[PDB]
Amino acid sequence: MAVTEASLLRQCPLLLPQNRSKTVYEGFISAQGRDFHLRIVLPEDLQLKNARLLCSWQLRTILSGYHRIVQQRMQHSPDLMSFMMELKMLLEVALKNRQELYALPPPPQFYSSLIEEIGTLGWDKLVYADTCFSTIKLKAEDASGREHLITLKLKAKYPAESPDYFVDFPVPFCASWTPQSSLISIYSQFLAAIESLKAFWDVMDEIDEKTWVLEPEKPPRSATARRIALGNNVSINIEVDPRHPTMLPECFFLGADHVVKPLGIKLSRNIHLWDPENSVLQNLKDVLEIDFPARAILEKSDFTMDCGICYAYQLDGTIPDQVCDNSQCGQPFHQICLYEWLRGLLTSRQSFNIIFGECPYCSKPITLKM
Amino acid sequence: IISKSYKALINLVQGSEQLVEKIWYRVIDDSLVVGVKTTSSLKLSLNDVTL
Amino acid sequence: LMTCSLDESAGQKIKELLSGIGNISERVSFLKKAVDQRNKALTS
Ligand SMILES: [Zn+2]
Ligand SMILES: [Zn+2]
Repeated sequence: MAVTEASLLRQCPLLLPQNRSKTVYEGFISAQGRDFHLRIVLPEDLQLKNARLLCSWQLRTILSGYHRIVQQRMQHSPDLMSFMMELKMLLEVALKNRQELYALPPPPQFYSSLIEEIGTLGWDKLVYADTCFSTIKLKAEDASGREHLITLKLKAKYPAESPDYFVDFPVPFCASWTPQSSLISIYSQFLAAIESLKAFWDVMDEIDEKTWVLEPEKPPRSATARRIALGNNVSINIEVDPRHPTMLPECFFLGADHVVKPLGIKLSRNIHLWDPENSVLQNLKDVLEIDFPARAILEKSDFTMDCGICYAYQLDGTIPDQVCDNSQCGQPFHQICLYEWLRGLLTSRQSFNIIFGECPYCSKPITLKM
Repeated sequence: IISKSYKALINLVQGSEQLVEKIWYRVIDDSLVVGVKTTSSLKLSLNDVTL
Repeated sequence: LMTCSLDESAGQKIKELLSGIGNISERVSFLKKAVDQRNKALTS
């Protein structure tokens, strides 16, 4: 209403005039499904310039460092109405900042229905449930016999809204959540995603066993790229299509430009002799007419395969890739290091987005293409 | 809260002595009959009581 | 006095805690409704 006869009641139901002259209000105020005590004494006239506002010690806790704000609000505010509008708006603010005190579940729906749906799955599956029961984690197997996990995060109403589903594998996971759908629904969807990659995981596990994988180290299930090493100081980075894994991947070569040339040239000759009946490795060995070494890691445990400018591996994602076109140096470097070296020196001469210069260690012509 | 906030209503309107001893009720045929005895307090020579 | 140095069965225990959740949540709903009572009695 316009008047605070009716607008006071309509906005603050729980404010009851004790004294005849409507001068002491008392009782409660509502606030985010939370009612609180209040005892708000006015002077002999209706003036908020002078007013006593006493509280619950619970209310003093929630009006922490707004004691002055509300003291301002009392002296500058016209009516008691407007004061209460502000004191509500203000509580809502205080509590939404302190938003780490809230959230009781509905026990008749939740705890049981969750025990029911996990019974629907089976008890062998569950690996983790948080003491808030908010997170759980579940297990599935591939036809290969590989463990694939799924993390769920649950809301106050699990069956109503979608649970947040987190899972490693690289193609984006889609869960058709209805309020009728359950843990078993999303579990079947999870098995469907596992099998679409079933050939893909086998091709990747095959590469990871038989070849010197370099540049994912303990790869997740999310990795589609696999930097394999071959001989020493040349590498091949391999991105595979997860739906056609046995099929020909986009592959290319890092290292010394005199070593990469015949390999690229023989890949171009023999790329038609790729066949998706064999594995990725059993096609690459006959395409490039090579073998792969089995973890030159343990014998070459310190060959200093570090930048030899900055002496670190892993500068900001980058790898030692740029090398010397020389048998006697073979020293790897980084894009950033070799560029900040060859630009700094006099001798260095740049064509467009290339710098020709001298290798730091051996002073032979080395080329950098940004 | 309610107990006090109500109690205040009574203080609006007022601001001890049992005037009426006791209440009983019988029934003749179709005919509810509530009744009450007084205390020496409520004089009907001076006051006009209804029920 | 004591000194502390610091650093089937599940079948039935699931059910017993579920009975507690039933009992507890039932009386939670009961106290919620006594709250709506008091709240109206207060409004009017
Ligand atoms: Zn470097
Ligand atoms: Zn060199």
